[PDB]
Amino acid sequence: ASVWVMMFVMLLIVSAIAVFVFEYFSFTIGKAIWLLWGLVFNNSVPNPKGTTSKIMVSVWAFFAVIFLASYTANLAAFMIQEEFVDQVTGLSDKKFQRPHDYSPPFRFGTVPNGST
Amino acid sequence: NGMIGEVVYQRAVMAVGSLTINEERSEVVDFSVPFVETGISVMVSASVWVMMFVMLLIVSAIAVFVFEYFSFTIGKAIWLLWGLVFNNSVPVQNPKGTTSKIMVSVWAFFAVIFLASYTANLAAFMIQEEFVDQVTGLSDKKFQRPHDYSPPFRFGTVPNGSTERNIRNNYPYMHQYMTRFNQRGVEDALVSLKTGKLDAFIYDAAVLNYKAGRDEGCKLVTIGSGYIFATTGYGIALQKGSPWKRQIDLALLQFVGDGEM
Amino acid sequence: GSPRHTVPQCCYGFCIDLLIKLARTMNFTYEVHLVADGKFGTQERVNNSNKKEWNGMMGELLSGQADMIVAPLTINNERAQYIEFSKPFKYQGLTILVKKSTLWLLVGLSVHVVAVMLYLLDRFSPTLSSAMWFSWGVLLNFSARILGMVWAGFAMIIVASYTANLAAFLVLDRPEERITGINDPRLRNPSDKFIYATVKQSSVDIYFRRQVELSTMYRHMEKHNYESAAEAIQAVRDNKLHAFIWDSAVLEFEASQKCDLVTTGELFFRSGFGIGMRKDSPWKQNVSLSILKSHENGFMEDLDKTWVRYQETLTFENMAGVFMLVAGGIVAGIFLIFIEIAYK
Amino acid sequence: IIVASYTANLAAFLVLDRPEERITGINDPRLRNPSDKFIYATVKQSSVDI
Amino acid sequence: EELETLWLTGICSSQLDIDNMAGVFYMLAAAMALSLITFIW
Ligand SMILES: *[C@@H]1O[C@H](CO)[C@@H](O[C@@H]2O[C@H](CO)[C@@H](O)[C@H](O)[C@H]2NC(C)=O)[C@H](O)[C@H]1NC(C)=O
Ligand SMILES: *[C@@H]1O[C@H](CO)[C@@H](O[C@@H]2O[C@H](CO)[C@@H](O)[C@H](O)[C@H]2NC(C)=O)[C@H](O)[C@H]1NC(C)=O
Ligand SMILES: *[C@@H]1O[C@H](CO)[C@@H](O)[C@H](O)[C@H]1NC(C)=O
Ligand SMILES: *[C@@H]1O[C@H](CO)[C@@H](O)[C@H](O)[C@H]1NC(C)=O
Ligand SMILES: *[C@@H]1O[C@H](CO)[C@@H](O)[C@H](O)[C@H]1NC(C)=O
Repeated sequence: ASVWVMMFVMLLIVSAIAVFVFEYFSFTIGKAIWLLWGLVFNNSVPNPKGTTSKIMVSVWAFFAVIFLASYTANLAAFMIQEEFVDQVTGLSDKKFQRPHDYSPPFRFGTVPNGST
Repeated sequence: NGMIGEVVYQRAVMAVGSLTINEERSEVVDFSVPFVETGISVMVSASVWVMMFVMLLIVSAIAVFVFEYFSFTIGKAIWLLWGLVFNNSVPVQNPKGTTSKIMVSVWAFFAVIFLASYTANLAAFMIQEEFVDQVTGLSDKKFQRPHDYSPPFRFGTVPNGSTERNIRNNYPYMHQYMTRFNQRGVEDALVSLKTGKLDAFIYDAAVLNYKAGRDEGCKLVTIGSGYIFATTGYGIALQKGSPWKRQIDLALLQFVGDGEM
Repeated sequence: GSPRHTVPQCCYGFCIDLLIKLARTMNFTYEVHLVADGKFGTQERVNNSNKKEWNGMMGELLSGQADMIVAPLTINNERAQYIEFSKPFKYQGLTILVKKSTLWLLVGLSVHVVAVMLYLLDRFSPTLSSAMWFSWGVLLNFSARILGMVWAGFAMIIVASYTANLAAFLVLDRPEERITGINDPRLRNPSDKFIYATVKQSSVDIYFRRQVELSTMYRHMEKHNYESAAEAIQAVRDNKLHAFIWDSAVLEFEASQKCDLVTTGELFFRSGFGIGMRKDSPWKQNVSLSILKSHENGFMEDLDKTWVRYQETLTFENMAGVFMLVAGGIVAGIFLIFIEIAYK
Repeated sequence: IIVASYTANLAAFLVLDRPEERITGINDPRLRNPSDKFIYATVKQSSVDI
Repeated sequence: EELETLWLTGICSSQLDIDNMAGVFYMLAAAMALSLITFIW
């Protein structure tokens, strides 16, 4: 939840530094967000020229490399996780009231002449 | 001396405990059938790139042909093609040819799944954990002279042991090099192997297998399973002419032949 | 097949050279012959007089026609009750011989529809083939650019999930072609799928007949008893068998012969094989001392150097068909480039 | 190839080789022959000791 | 416990990404909703 928030805050910081680059030394004033979040995913969508901008894009791009490495780590951690679904929780199930409550009419019995 | 002096001089009846078996011990008494397999041991611490090159030349030739149909990518398509092999967004040349764009896009998807297969290769090499073996056995090139290597290593045996007799009947020069490398205690040799006061140690196999099976961290590594070793067994020593040998042999064959052993 | 056709031929190998070493050691000549069957010998009731008798090498040795069973004979309790034994030369255990998308099309239809309404958004915003080839560059790698960069994020996260689940498909979910010994629960209660068998009238059958806790395996191998182990090798090479209980080093030598032959993990019943002998005889003490002399030196290692010690990623798993598909797609696209020649 | 090996050994360092925080019962061989590290005990004069 | 080991056997895939792709569909629906907002300006 806060990951997109802190990336949004640092993205606005990076865009403000690019605006400062335009204030000192072309059309990438508000377009720094475009080429910035495009070079996060390494898309090669049709160029950094400012030295401050090149160093900042290099630092943020290495951060994006380790971020996608951490996301592959998250994918592997979800890959280790395997679960199973359970409908009936026990004797306090809502299925044990009326089978008309649920849309498939189900069925369950026991063995005859039993103590159960 | 010891159990041989107790059994041969008839101060006892039989030796049930552990005892190595060699020629003169089988001469003085009558061993039973062997039941456990306990030997000796030593304790220590192509065309892929070719066919990629072939289809790389095919793709470059088709791209150069379509560029000759329809501004410098005749001799310079190699850098674009082999840079989009590695898929790192290197600024090379603006793609204008339709055949070039489609064929290099298919080649780039092939390169993406190729680098995925290379990460799979790295993961498969990581799962296969190596277990290196410096000394193969008693026929090692290290076991001729430690002056052949620049650090002179050291190894010894247990004193007054039958392993020493087996060495002196196999290689007396090995006993000559072991004479400067003698020791006393089995636990002392274990501490010498752990702390680093000894490189290797020659002992029996199954006792070192049990000690390695309970060792903290399993730092010391055994060598094989007795392949370049003696690989003998342990029996029960009885005196010559004892009538109890057949019943003990039947009891041992009963104990082995039901999984109770 | 062949009732009575017995010829002299040439025999060699492990125990032959062992007997040559014994003849070099002691003061005797010899006479090598074979056994009439391919069986060790089991105790079975003969149909007349209700008496258990033997056969095979035990039936020929006790009849006086033979003198010394020089063979890897299975040492157990029943054989030692009748004859005497020597020191075992072979020491080995037991082992088992075995033999060793649509969602992408949905994402393609999705990126086609994404490209379609991005072209529509280019149309409504105050050209054609430029945006086409731009989408061709985007899907594989000013209001439309925002949806393009969001979809580029979608493209990277989808190919990252594709890398993750292809690694999941190639690492974890692997079919266990191995058995891991007797402790496989599918072989405890067998069926017509996992075919495990043994040699007909073998000592392993008697050893499992004493083990009354696995009698279901005793009732399962009786339907597939083979005469010789070479028949089992021929049947498992032709994929008719699935498992075979046999000794360790023989199957290791056959794995050195044929690389597809794989042994199992469990090493149980670590027993020994010796030389079949007669009763109390002057060829007992001298011969056992000669065997122990062969044990103490490196002559066992020499016999390993004769036969035992001597033996005899790839990145082509599923991308060879994709390689052929890339080549065929290029050849098929050449015709569309001919259409582009005829168009311009 | 450097960044591929970096991704490979970071995934190697974080996925597989996890230190064993669990013991899985009495069948741990380090608890068969303990030391001063694995400190395990019970209530004094308990029926578990019996 | 030995008899339970003798007479009981205590035991214990495919690709599926419907939750992640469902989030993909939800976020692209949010993206086209934002484009439908920005259509009037
Ligand atoms: C449950 O037990 C009873 C026997 O007590 C069986 O139910 C019926 O019992 C009467 C009286 O003995 C017999 O005349 C019927 O023939 C029985 N029915 C059947 C199905 O045989 C019944 O066998 C038992 N439960 C079941 C279904 O096996
Ligand atoms: C190993 O055997 C030797 C004898 O071959 C032992 O040496 C002597 O043992 C007697 C035992 O009473 C001592 O009184 C002598 O003093 C020993 N001789 C020397 C030179 O010390 C030796 O003790 C045995 N023990 C070892 C080292 O394994
Ligand atoms: C072995 O026995 C034969 C019997 O004729 C005898 O001639 C020979 O001297 C003996 N010695 C050897 C060669 O072992
Ligand atoms: C073999 O002998 C057994 C003895 O019980 C008998 O049951 C069986 O029928 C005999 N087999 C023959 C002669 O077919
Ligand atoms: C070997 O045989 C001879 C008789 O031929 C006998 O005297 C001796 O005790 C036996 N034992 C040895 C030395 O192997």
